[PDB]
Amino acid sequence: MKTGIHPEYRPVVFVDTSTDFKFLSGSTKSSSETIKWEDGNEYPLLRVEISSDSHPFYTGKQKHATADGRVDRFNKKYG
Amino acid sequence: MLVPKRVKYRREFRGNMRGRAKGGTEVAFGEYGLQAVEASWITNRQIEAARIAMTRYMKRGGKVWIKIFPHKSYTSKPIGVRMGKGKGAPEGWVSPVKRGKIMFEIAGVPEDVAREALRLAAHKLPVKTKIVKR
Amino acid sequence: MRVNITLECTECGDRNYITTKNKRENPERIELKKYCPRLRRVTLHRET
Amino acid sequence: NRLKDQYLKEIVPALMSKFNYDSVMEVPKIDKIVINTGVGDATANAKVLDSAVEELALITGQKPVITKAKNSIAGFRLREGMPIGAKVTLRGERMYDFLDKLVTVSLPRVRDFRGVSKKAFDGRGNYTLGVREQLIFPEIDYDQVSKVRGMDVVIVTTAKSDEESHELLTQLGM
Amino acid sequence: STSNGRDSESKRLGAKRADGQFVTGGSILYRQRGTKIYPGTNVGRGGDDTLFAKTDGVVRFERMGRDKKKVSVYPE
Amino acid sequence: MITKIDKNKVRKKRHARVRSKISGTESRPRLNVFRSNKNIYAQVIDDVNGVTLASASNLDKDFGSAESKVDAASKVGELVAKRASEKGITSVTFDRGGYLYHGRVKALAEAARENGLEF
RNA sequence: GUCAUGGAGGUAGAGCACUGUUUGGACUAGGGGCCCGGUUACCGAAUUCAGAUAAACUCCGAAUGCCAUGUACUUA
RNA sequence: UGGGGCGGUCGCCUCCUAAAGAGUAACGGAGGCGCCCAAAGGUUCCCUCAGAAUGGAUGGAAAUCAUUCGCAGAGUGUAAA
RNA sequence: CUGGUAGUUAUGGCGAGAAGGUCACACCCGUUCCCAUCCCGAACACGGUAGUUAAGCUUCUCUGCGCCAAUGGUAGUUGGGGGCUUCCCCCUGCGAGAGUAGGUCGCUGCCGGG
Ligand SMILES: [Mg+2]
Ligand SMILES: [Mg+2]
Ligand SMILES: [Mg+2]
Ligand SMILES: [Mg+2]
Ligand SMILES: [Mg+2]
Ligand SMILES: [Mg+2]
Ligand SMILES: [Mg+2]
Ligand SMILES: [Mg+2]
Ligand SMILES: [Mg+2]
Ligand SMILES: [Zn+2]
Repeated sequence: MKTGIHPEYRPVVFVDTSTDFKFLSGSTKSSSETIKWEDGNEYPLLRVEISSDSHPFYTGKQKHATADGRVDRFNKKYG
Repeated sequence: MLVPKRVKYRREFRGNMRGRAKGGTEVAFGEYGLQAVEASWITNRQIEAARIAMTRYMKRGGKVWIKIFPHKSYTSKPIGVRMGKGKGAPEGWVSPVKRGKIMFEIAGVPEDVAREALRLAAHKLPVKTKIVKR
Repeated sequence: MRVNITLECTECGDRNYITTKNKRENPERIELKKYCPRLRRVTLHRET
Repeated sequence: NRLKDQYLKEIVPALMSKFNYDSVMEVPKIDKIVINTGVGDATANAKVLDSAVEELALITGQKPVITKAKNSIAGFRLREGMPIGAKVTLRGERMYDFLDKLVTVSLPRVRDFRGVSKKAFDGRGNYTLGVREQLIFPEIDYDQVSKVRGMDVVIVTTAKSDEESHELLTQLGM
Repeated sequence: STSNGRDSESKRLGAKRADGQFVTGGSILYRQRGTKIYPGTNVGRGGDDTLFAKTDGVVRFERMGRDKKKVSVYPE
Repeated sequence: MITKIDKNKVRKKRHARVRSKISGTESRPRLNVFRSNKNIYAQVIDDVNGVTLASASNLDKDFGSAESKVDAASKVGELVAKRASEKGITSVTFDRGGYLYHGRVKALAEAARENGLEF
């Protein structure tokens, strides 16, 4: 580990604002925050968008949409 | 006419034709052969003429194998030119054939037509030959 | 381009060695520590 | 850090009584992660290369080493020794933490998130992923982005064939 | 006419001492480009790849493994 | 799937690179060193006859040294120095063995030099 | 001069293991057509089976000639 | 100088001729030189090439990475050995 | 029995299959320290023994690739003598290349432990 030629890599605690999903994995970005978790992990409380707990392929997303029947729609629309 | 597509060197020594054929003494592909009895240079023009005569007689049935190729090239000088001042310019291609070499093979035809086609071809070559079987 | 050069002792002023260099990549005077016969020790020789 | 713990505490018994391995060290693991970028367009302008270099250094934690061309292909207006590309090699704690971040928060950012390819195996147990958008990784920001450009994260595993690598990756969470 | 016509002069390469001959130190034993014969015991390789005797003795052209040769000098 | 190379084979290659210049004789035998994870070994060899004049290791009769496995190297060096001096050996060449002259090998070499062995 | 012993050196011959030249067969990754990507033979690069060729090719390799040693036998 | 002239050549290096030591001619068959490098020299330490196959790309047959095969099919400032 | 270190043209290599062990050797665990990566404790170096023979290693079987290699015959050829001289024949001595019978999964020396 050569010194003086690497960017800082202080630990950080992740938090998912979508569903309050705590996560711990150190990251390079400081993000200017402070929060301690899991018996002491004082580090930035890095906010983030949806994590793997809500994504379609990374989670159990059910529909988020609907389907079509066309001939069913033709029968429903026409009557 | 068979001519190599590329040559490393344009001019070549003439060589010699001592001894028996190094390889090709035995017929392998067809079942009738035309074997050289003495040694001579065979040019590509003679090979083409012999092949044409051989094929035309068979009515383009059967198969023909040519077991020689004109690798070597020979040069020549014009008339009125003295000796000296370099080597001549290449003119043709030859295949030095040693005695015992088989240079034509025929398959797929009976005795009569094969023998007659080989006899017809042998009259276009400057070398005494004989007909052999497998 | 490539020229002949002479190296003289700084202490003595005796041209002790000759060599070659490229005027383009080495436009400066060449410094080399060679052995001076007169003083019988290594001195610093500079190109004239 | 934790992902290694769950790997060696739960995934290891699963591979044990799923593949019937003879001894312990026959179970496959992840050896190294190597990330590559290409700056072949930086033949004239040598500064976009540098920008990508600090991008990689920021995104991983270790400065990349600039790679030099091994040939002088005239079709790509190239000469030997021209600096093309960069690479960061992760081995140990950094590897596990980076893979955890990639799988839990980086992948759920692609514009069309339908699932990673199931046929991206070299045939001998190594997986190559091909993300091609800059801030798929949450760390870098949109304002700092100067040129959208892709990346090549490569995962090298000790498994001897494709399928057991597939189950190892699924166990990890790919 | 005749764009050719140039050749160098021959360099008299080869072997200068025979096997089993008594040889004085410092005398050439084989002139050659590259390394056709490697230096064995008590012989040395020169600047232009010649081999010379480093002591008085008897020349012996010996053989290394499958496809190499070496020459050595043994004091009597 | 990664080929984890055997370090001992490349060590053999480096040792062969070293040995192209070092070859102990009757007058000036060769001091050879082999290093394992546990411990260290040393031997004195002449290559004209291919016999070991003297030897030492970490598994000797007393072999009393345990602090950081480098004082063990110093003890081995001094012990082999004494044994070789008893047989009448005083001038040797130190065969590196393919390692680097940095750690345990360096300590053993200095310990050997501290006694009546001339390198 | 001959005999015994030891060497260096790639010619004749042969061979295809490298480099060029080259024939037939199977597959040819393809190109162009007759086409609805197939049909491909009109050419098909690499691979392979078999068969050839070389002053400036060599995995091999003589007979002689050459350099030495001898205390061998003759001879100037 | 296969008469002289016209044309070409004149010094040095490498290969074939050259007949398995050295040497060996022709207006015989092929090529190079009249430099370059302040590191492209010295020493110590370390390691290994061309090409192909598969995996993903901005980027394609060919740019940069990953695994495998790989006795030299590379390289060795420059002509050949 | 094993570890280390040499000699010998692969009959010693390559490949396939099986077994064994922390006594040795290994893989292995860690980076505070000496030391190190054009980045990476991967390697080099240092510090230890939790686990395992999966790999190296070690032993055992083979002819699959490779390597070695006869006898006989043939090509060629020093010396002598002839033809119908692009070349050919006879006598004496020497004598290959390819192919094959067959062999090969090594053989010896020293040091320390068991
Ligand atoms: Mg010459
Ligand atoms: Mg020199
Ligand atoms: Mg010189
Ligand atoms: Mg011949
Ligand atoms: Mg000669
Ligand atoms: Mg001769
Ligand atoms: Mg000229
Ligand atoms: Mg150089
Ligand atoms: Mg034989
Ligand atoms: Zn002076």
